[PDB]
Amino acid sequence: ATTLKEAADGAGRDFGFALDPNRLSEAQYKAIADSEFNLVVAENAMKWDATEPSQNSFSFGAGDRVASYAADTGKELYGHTLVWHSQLPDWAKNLNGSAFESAMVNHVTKVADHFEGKVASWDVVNEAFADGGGRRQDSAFQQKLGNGYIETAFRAARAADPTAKLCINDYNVEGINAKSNSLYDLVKDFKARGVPLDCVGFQSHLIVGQVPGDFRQNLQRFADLGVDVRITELDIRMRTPSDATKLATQAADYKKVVQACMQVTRCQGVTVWGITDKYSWVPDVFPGEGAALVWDASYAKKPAYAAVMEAF
Repeated sequence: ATTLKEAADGAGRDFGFALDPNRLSEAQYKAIADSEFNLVVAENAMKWDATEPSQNSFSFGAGDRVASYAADTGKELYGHTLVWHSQLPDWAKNLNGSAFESAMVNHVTKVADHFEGKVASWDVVNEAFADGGGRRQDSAFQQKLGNGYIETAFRAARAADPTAKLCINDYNVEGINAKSNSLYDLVKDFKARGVPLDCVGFQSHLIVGQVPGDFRQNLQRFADLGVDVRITELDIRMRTPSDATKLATQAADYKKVVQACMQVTRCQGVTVWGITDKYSWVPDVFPGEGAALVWDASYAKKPAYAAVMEAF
């Protein structure tokens, strides 16, 4: 296979990337985007603030731009994301109880309905759990609606789009711990009670050299629940600058993550959170860290590239 797309295709898996529509006008970006991936997700175009900036006033331009790109290039489209505490416009954080619940179901209904038949899978609820187990406390959704909002969101979504795979996504749930254990409990319950839920995504925003040794095991127990699992926002950061050893260990980490997926028959594939290091979100959140992606700031393939390819 000359490309990761070919490597992923032959393995019958998705290998996607987080698209920023505004960069399709940069020749090298588009070239890599068209050649190496078979799945695409909007980095920001499909979030609450980008879609409903004012109550009941939807803006689908950027979202449609990403969906058009997927359709024109023949890539699978992954939807990100319906319900998420971050990037919630102020009007929403300003509604209470009932009023707030209607805004939520309505937002879930419109966005899902608008992309029906285009979006194959949706991150219906993103980051619901707290690190260390339990529910996220700083979530407006949790605070105003309590524990039942997750269920409301998924039922509203299945009803607006009867065939999209509905997933719950989170980070720091890659290995067995109190957070993934709480997630495990939720899936098991939903499944048993018949709540529509089809897949579980593991963000995998990892640190170089610190890839969970029980990643495969964790993935596997979730699949056993009769649900599909996917690696959703993969990037393995390091303290900048990088160097031979760091790149070499990062390459090794990328290989481990992809192999973990390849070993669980129900792992749909992996989506990396971007294409090039120059546009990576990492430096803006984790000051001092970076060099997390498969391509450097000069669109040069890093050792991780051949790693991913060997893993598939």
